[PDB]
Amino acid sequence: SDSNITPFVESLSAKAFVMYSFAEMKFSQILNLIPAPELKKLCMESLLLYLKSLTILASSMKLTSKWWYENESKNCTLKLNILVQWIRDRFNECLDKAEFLRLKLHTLNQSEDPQVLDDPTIFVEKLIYDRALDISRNAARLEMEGNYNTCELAYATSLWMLEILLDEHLSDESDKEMIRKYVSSIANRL
Amino acid sequence: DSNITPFVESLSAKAFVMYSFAEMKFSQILIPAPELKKLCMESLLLYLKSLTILASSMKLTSKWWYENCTLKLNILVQWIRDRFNECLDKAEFLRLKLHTLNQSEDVLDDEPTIFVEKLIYDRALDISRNAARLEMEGGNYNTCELAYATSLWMLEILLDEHLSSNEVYDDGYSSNITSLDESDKEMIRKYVSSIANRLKALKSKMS
Amino acid sequence: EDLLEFVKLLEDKKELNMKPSTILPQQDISSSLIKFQSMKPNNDTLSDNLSMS
Amino acid sequence: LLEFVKLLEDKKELNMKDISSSLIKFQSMKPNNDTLSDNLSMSMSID
Repeated sequence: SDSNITPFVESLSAKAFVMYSFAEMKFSQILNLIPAPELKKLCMESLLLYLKSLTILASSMKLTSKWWYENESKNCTLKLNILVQWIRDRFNECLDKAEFLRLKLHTLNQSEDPQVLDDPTIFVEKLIYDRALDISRNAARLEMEGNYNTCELAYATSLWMLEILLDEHLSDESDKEMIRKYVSSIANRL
Repeated sequence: DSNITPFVESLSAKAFVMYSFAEMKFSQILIPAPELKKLCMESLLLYLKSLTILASSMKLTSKWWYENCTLKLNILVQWIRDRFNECLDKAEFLRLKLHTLNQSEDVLDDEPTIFVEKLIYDRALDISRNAARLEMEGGNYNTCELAYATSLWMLEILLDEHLSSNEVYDDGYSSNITSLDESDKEMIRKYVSSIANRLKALKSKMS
Repeated sequence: EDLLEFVKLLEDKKELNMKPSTILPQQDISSSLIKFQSMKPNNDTLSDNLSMS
Repeated sequence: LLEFVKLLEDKKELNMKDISSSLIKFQSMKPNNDTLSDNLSMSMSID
C-alpha cells in the first residue's frame, strides 16, 4: 500500500456502492398487500446484501487504517477524507438497516413453527450474479429503444458486481471461469 | 454534462474545509461563560457557512439533473447530503444552546460582533503563515501543499458571489447580503494571488 | 528570499473593515436555519433520483 | 447487439456446492470507524 491509497479506496467504494444500491432496491419493496413467504425472502435477500456491503466497507477501513498506521507521512488527501467519511456514513446506515431486517425476520419467524428445519438457502452470490445480468440486459433492450448514457452506467454497475464475486478478500472454478469470461462481453459492449 | 462533476468536487472541497473548521471549534465545546459563548457562536456561524456551500452543491446538481449520473457524482452527493444533515443538526443544537446562554447568563449589547468572514480570513492566513514557516524548516512538502490549498479554498469562498453572502444578514426577501466591502475583497484578492504563487513555487521544487 | 517576504506579508495583515451595521440588515440566526431545514426533502429526493438512475 | 441480448437471455446459473455474529463484529467496528476518520481529518490541519 503506497503513499496514495486513494485509488484503492475509490475502487472499494464503487463496489460497496453497487452492493448498497442493490440492497436498497430490495429494502424499498419492504417499505399493505404483501404475502408473508415473499416478505420473508425479500427480507433475507436485502439482509445478505447489506452484510455484503458491510464486508466491503469494513475492508476499506481495514486497508485505510493499516495504511495510516504504517505510512510515516500522515499525509491524507481531501479526497480520501471525503471517501472515508462516506464509508463510515454508509457503514452506519447498512448496519442499522441489517439490524432492522434481522429483527423483522425474527418477528416473522415467531408467527410460524417448523417440522422442516431440515430445510432453503439464499446465496448472496447468485443474487449478485443474476441481478448483474438483469441490469445489462435491461440496458441492451433500452439501447434498442433509442438513452446512450444510461446504458453506460447500467453497464458499469454490472462489472463492479461480477468483480466482487472474483475478489478473495470479500468472500466453483467452473463458475469463476464463467465469470472470469463474463466481464469481457459487458466490457466490450461498454 | 461530464463537467458538472468537477464543479461539484470543487464545492465539496470548499464544504469540507469549512466543515473541518466548524468541527475544530465544535470539539472545544465537547468552561468559562464568555469563552463558551464565543466558541458556540463561532462554531454555529461556520456550520451555517458549510450549509451554504453544501446547499449550493445540491442546487447545481439539481438544476443539472432536470435540464440535461456517474458513480463518483452519486457518492459525492450522498456525502453532501450526509454533511448537510449533520451540519444542520449541529447548528440547531448550537442555536438552542445559544438561546439558553443569552437567557441564563447576564453587556450582551457590548460584546464585539463576530463575523464569519473574519473567522475564515484569519484562519486561512494562519494556515498559510504556518505552512511557510514549515516550508523554510525543511518540513514535509505535501503537508505544506495541502495547507496552502486549504487557505485558498477558504479565501475563494469569500470571493465567490454565490458563497460570500452572510447567512445571518437576511434581506427580508430571503437574500443574504455580503458584509465585506470592496477594499476587503481587493485585499483578499491580493492574498489569494500570493498564496497561489507560493503554492506554484512549492510545486516547482517538488517536481 | 521569497519565503521571508511571504511570511512578513502575512504577519503584517490588517483585519477586514466590513460594512457598518448601518448599511446591513439586523443579524438573524434563526432565519437561515429555517431555510436550510426546508431544503431537506429536495436533497433526499435528488439523491434517490441519482441512485435510481 | 443481438449476440449480447442472446447471451444474457441464454445465461446458465451458478452451482454452489453467522449472521448474528457478523453483525456484532460490525457493531464492534463502529468506534474504530470514527476514530480513524477523525485521525485522517486532524492530519489535514497544519496546527
